[PDB]
Amino acid sequence: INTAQDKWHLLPAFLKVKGLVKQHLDSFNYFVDTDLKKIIKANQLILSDVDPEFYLKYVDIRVGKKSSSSTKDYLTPPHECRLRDMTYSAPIYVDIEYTRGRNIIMHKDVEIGRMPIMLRSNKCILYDADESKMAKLNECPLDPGGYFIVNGTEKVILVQEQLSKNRIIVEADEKKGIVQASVTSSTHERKSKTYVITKNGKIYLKHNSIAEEIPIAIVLKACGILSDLEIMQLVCGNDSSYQDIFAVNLEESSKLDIYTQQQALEYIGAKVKTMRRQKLTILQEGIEAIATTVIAHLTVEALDFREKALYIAMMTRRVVMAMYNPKMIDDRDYVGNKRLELAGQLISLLFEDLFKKFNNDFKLSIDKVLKKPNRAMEYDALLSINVHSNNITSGLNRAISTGNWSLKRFKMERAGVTHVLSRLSYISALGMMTRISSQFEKSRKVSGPRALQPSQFGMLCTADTPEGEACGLVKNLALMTHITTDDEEEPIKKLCYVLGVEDITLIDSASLHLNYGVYLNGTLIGSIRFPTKFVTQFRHLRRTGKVSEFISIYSNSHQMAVHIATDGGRICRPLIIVSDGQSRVKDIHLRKLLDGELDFDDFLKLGLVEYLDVNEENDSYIALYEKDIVPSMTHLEIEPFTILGAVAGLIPYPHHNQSPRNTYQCAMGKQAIGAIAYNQFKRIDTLLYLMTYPQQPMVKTKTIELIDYDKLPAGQNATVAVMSYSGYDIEDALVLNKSSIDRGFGRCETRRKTTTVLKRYAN
Amino acid sequence: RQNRRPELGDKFSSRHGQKGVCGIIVKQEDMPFNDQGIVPDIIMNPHGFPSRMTVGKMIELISGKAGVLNGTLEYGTCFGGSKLEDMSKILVDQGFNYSGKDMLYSGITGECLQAYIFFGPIYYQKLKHMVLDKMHARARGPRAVLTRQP
Amino acid sequence: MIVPVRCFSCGKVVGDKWESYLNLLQEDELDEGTALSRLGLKRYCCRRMILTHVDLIEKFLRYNPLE
Amino acid sequence: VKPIRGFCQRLKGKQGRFRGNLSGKRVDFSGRTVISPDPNLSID
Amino acid sequence: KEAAAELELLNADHQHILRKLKKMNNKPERFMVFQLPTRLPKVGSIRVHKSGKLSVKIGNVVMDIGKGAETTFLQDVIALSIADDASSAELLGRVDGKIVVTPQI
Amino acid sequence: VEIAYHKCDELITLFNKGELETQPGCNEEQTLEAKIGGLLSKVREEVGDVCINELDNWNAPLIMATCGSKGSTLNVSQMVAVVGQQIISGNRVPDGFQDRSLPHFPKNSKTPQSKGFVRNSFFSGLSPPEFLFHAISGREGLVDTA
Amino acid sequence: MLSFCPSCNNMLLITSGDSGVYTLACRSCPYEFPIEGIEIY
Amino acid sequence: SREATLNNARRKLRAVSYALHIPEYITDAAFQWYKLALANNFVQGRRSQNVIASCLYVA
Amino acid sequence: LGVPRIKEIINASKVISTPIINAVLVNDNDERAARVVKGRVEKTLLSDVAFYVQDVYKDNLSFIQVRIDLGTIDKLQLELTIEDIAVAITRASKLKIQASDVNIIGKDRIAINDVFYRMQQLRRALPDVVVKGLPDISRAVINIRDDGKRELLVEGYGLRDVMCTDGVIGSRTTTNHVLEVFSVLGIEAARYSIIREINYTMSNHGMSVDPRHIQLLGDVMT
Amino acid sequence: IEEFPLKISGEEESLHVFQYANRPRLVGRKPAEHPFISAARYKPKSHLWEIDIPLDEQAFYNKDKAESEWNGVNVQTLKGVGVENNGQYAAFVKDMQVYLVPIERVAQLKPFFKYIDDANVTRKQEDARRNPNPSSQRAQVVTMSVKSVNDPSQNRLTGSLLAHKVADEEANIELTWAEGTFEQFKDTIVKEAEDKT
Ligand SMILES: [Zn+2]
Ligand SMILES: [Zn+2]
Repeated sequence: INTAQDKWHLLPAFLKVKGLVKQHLDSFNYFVDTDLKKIIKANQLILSDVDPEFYLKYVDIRVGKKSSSSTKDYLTPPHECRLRDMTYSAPIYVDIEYTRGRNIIMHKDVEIGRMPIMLRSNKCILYDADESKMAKLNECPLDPGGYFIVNGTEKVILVQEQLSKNRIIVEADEKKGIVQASVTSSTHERKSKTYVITKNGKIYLKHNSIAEEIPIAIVLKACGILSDLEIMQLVCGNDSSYQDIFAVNLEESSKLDIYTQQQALEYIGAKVKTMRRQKLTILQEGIEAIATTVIAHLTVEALDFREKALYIAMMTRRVVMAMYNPKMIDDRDYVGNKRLELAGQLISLLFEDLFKKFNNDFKLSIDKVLKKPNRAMEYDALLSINVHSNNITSGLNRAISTGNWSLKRFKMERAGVTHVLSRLSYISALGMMTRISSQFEKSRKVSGPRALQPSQFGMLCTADTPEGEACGLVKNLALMTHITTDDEEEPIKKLCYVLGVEDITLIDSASLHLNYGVYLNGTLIGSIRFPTKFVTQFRHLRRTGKVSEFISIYSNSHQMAVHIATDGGRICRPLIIVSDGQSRVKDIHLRKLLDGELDFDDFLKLGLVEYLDVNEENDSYIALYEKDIVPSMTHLEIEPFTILGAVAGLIPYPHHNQSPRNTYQCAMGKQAIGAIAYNQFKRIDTLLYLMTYPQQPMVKTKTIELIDYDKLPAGQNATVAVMSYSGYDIEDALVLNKSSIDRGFGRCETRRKTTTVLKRYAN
Repeated sequence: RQNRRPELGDKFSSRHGQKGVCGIIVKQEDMPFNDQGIVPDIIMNPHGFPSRMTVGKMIELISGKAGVLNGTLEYGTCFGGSKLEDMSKILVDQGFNYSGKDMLYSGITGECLQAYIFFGPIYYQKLKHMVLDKMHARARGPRAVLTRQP
Repeated sequence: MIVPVRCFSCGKVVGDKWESYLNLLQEDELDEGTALSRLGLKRYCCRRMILTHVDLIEKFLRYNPLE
Repeated sequence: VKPIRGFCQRLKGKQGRFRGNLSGKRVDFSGRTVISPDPNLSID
Repeated sequence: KEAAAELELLNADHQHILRKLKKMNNKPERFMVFQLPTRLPKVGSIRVHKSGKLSVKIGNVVMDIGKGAETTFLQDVIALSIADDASSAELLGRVDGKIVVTPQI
Repeated sequence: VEIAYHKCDELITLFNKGELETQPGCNEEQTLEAKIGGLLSKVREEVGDVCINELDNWNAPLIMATCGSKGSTLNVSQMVAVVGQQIISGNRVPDGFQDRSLPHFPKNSKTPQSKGFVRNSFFSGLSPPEFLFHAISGREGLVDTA
Repeated sequence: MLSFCPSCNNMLLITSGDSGVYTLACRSCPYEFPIEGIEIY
Repeated sequence: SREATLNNARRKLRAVSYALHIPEYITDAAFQWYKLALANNFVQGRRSQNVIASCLYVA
Repeated sequence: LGVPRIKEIINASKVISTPIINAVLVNDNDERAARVVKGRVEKTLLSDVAFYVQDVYKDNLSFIQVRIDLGTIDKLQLELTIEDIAVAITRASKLKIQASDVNIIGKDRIAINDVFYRMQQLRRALPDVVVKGLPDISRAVINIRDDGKRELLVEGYGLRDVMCTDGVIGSRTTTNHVLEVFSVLGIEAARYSIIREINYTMSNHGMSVDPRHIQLLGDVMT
Repeated sequence: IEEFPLKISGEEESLHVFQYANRPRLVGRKPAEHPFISAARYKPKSHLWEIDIPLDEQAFYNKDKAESEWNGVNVQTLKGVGVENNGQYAAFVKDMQVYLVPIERVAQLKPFFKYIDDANVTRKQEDARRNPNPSSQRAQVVTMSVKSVNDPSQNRLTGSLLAHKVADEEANIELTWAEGTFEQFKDTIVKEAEDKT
């Protein structure tokens, strides 16, 4: 048997527990388990103008349950629903009150519209079926899922990638644009950050609802703690090499003679427009306080305006380091400065606006009814929900069958969200999923967001990109991956307060710039000393302690800080933890694994593997093989072939090629004909090329054994003589064989459908 | 559905990274056979190997030959798999050449080939570029309502 | 799907080559290659179909809703 | 699509009556097919 | 040399906090500002082990030794103790040294 | 390659313990990179020269190289002899991380096989950082062409 | 000067000495001195 | 003018149509029936619920 | 050298990224002479010349001292005529405040000139002025031609003061401009430059064409 | 080897700290400040804690130090807000022990302006004095403007600025201490007589 040299059976256990395609299934299950029940509590009170007694109140909402009978008693079967030109759906069920009688309140439990559910999820038929329900349901038990049939065809929500949200990204230009930009979100405000520099020292806060400019020396002195000495001491450093450059724009608080009483609010907001109504709501403090709090930061800061002060104070500490230190820039291509949204977040942002556009029209109907001296509305409140129930269903189908999501609270138009599901091959159906689309789609920029970065070892595939105009923008994602979801950042911060930090209530000194100060994804907690012991304690707590389970900590020595990332969207990859002498194979762990027990989601409990891809590994050192260990390491790599994706995973010996041919072949590997599914002869497709006599790959890559590509191949095997024959062999010019092609070599089946629905007219 | 016989003009690409469109179809026996007499199916360009810089296909023919010889479906994943040192030992232990080469006999004249020719199986996938789906024509036909052009 | 009656490159028949291979793999077990050596395979392009070719027609005939 | 087209988007470029309908126009009597090599023809 | 920095900085901090704890605090008006984290399961019983390994915690509950907090500027003193009827304050005075309890696992 | 890595090890450790000087260019860490690139291109030139000197008769890469077909003698050296010093933006690969490039390389990486020097041929099998570096060079060349 | 003025904690500015001796003071702060030569680096 | 009244009638007929679970062609059939009836000046000044319900009932 | 170079020549852009002024000298690197040309026409880093900027407050409307470094400029001797520093300061505005009354006293104590704001403007504006050379010139690198002659390149835009400077001969100045060359040497020299620089930026990558096409490209825009 | 006892015995809870952001630690590396003699006045349930400190006589009788012209400045002030923390404690060192008084209450302060803080509003009110723009609308001023509760149109202030609004409603004058030694020292030890581990 194996002693320590296997290092391979962690990937089939990972594929058995979690699976390859889980960027849609897990996110949609978390959506319908938590967020669909959570966001309705933010909109439950529907009080009207006329007759101030009427209300509804949402207490429960669930999808496709019907908690007296079974789930739907049909829950219309998926392959049948694809041929019927119906959308695959399961309805909503809610529980609400009324004000029916003079002393009677009903609790009628109604439904509101339909809703599509992607395949292989929790609320579906095809969950946990194995060749019996699969045979009665007449569909192939190998499809990746993550899609749902809407109006006959099926659509796939692509995994959208954007930049980070609560970070401070550095930009640069030709010695004028040293803008230290950002974004922010309190779930309803982004609008800008625009921290641009015009004159040296003058890095005025810009905004679109402001006339000209606001200096830093009045922001940090008005909505920050005021000393006119800490602005030289707390925010820039102690040695004179930075303060001699920061000497400009420190006398501007003395030039205009502001000197905060209330005029340091009056000067920073006498130029803001449109004060929300005709009341003239400033009252010399109000619009200034609310413009400090809600339109420029993510913290409500009800009493202490010092945390935002330290956030801007550490934001302006980098632009001085972007000036004295000769132009080091955290560019917006690194994966740690990159978070991607999934299908659940996009469908949640659709649903939270379409529920508002439902509720406003239902309240309009309530106000339309309550306007006559008739008896009060008993049963028309019980009724008249299945009259705007075709506003959630029709909109929820239209926005996923077209791909243009008009929202009336974020003011964006997102085009090209989904795509019709190409079934050229099983590799096509696997590789169109697990795709990272982008925002930089059509822009001719060289060596920007087109060249791949070295932070892609195991994160994304380094050879999967279609050639053409979209080269470096729609790259796919690797095998051993996981995407973090966010539970809550508050018990994490309180546990950091337990583990020996101080707060930002007592920390103003010249000793702010000692050893690394701890953060929580864009919020400073304390400038603590002894950084290696804190990282060691949290290193032990992430394996042994109670609740961390998705946290990346990393010490950055150049900007002298340590961060804690806990937001959802970053990628992961498993890796084996080592402690100074050895790995964690130890002849008994993998033996218990392949004996038939102790599978994945237990090696994290014991401490074997731990999936992570943030710049935690930048504060680490990962080995390659077993015979490479040095007694100063942190971790090692499980398999080296996890860097190539699934579409790059059928190439026989890929490392014996140059990279453009691997890129070309992985681009055109999701294009060949094949043996798409088991219901190949029982389905009706608009464009379906089929292989007549498919054969196995003669040589098997150790990734296509796992994705069942050996079961469902996409080609044909043939012996071939490499020679220059008959002059028809010039430049990729093959020459075939009659009476060898006549025996069924490469025979094709092209299937096109032609549906003409006969309709009866309105005449 | 129509059962398209793969005609001349159709794309045939290897899985390893070289594309290809067929040039002519050979009847049965104008392609060079061997001592066992196995006529190969396709013939690739030797010029497609250097400037495209592919040497793993040249290992793929040997690995496919030993996989179809010894029975076992062989490896060839990234950075590991079945090596070549034992592979040449298997090829020379059965009785074949240690490099995949073979002496072949020419079709149009019957004598031997002056240089050796190596041949073995490659997984060949066919693409969605049938010549019936890409042929185009034009006559004095339909014109637009806006410029009276096709 | 179904194994072809004759192989592509050569012309030797491949009938009584598949069921006599799975019958020999289930009962009277051999490793992988002595099976073909005792069944009568000599040329190694006649051996790239019985060794190859996952059976798809046994998975296609599963889908019959009480036919 | 919410720009309307007047007598400037029909003359603007790459789809108008200057750069794809007048200078480069879709001609008649053509055909488009992939190419296979053949040495045995002369170079004419 | 982060383990070495841990070693010499903890040795210097332990010797400094042992020297400072046993001088000028018998009876002047001299204080000390602790921190102790939440979720405590006290007798105190704060033991001291020799050879520089100051095992400074309680030995009734789990031992999670650690100290050495930041020395900071801008003197922060309790300095008073009041109530609300018409109340007055107290002399407390002269906070000098900062010390927290960093728990180990 | 061993004496080249030894010479580069002294050439970097005489800056680790001492200092380096240069007249025409900048102060530091650019003429260092230029000298490493030159002393590793000399390796490729010499090993390709002894490869084409050693190479067989009727050798079909040498047949195409002596005739002007697909691939020059540089391509034959990349086949057999060695592959080295991929070209991105006129220099070696930059920092993909803070202070280094990959997790398999130590911090303050300023040595060969730390900042983008492949050492294996296409026959011998490439290292996974070397495969990543060749992927860097291939995608950069392809998007530059586009 | 980049002053350090105790008892008021504000930056000092050397304006005109109000029709007479060239003095230095702060804005509404009692900490001041006459000139003795500036401490410029 | 009259087109705004027919737009309000089309919205009310859309409401009763999607509430009573009828297909989309019979909505346009009831719309052209209501247009012909309003061209014949059949009713005026109702609460229009009974009118739209009667037109959708006969369609 | 690439396609932005042939893109930027053919449209005759008013600004240009890093041009060179290949000036030819008379003497070689013997001990001082070519280093004088290397030091004169480029830039004066006055942050190294001053060593600090100091004033003292004793009298009303005090003055700001500037210290010269004679031992530092006894390596690159160009303008040891320290009244020339004073007349370069009386080059009038240069920072929107005139420094005219800068009357120097012995041992190099220049007496330059609310009050503190115009003082700190001169504090953070004085290490930006130049005492010799064009302000449109960054630096210069001297090269070695194979015969033995030294040919220094100049990153700049002038081509009038580097031609006016004694020590270099005004025979050949191989530059990258196509519009400033027109402005300082007329029509035919600019068209010879546009048929020469296209040929120079294209033959460096092989791909050599018949230069009569280059002449026909140069004639149809000049 | 050496055991120290510590016991929680805090039941007073009003001992807020004050981070004096004017005084460096041991100015000139010699302890010569002793600056804590001052007075104060507080504000309940709004967390202001202003403190005024007396003057030394360096050079004033200067005109620019009270206003642009005059208020007659006689005292410096300082004020700062701050939310209370959770976990910190004090200590007593009674000859061999540690007592661990709870602190639990933090509010940092900054130097607050002493007579400019009414001067700018006073000058704008004096400029707004005797102006003819308040015409006869001041006679018919009615307080009949009672509004309904915020039905789904736009809302009130509602707690977002309540800590910003409550800064002028009430203020308490809390006197100096100047003699307090017995109360928070001996009663703490008397509490240990009834604690008994
Ligand atoms: Zn055969
Ligand atoms: Zn002052």
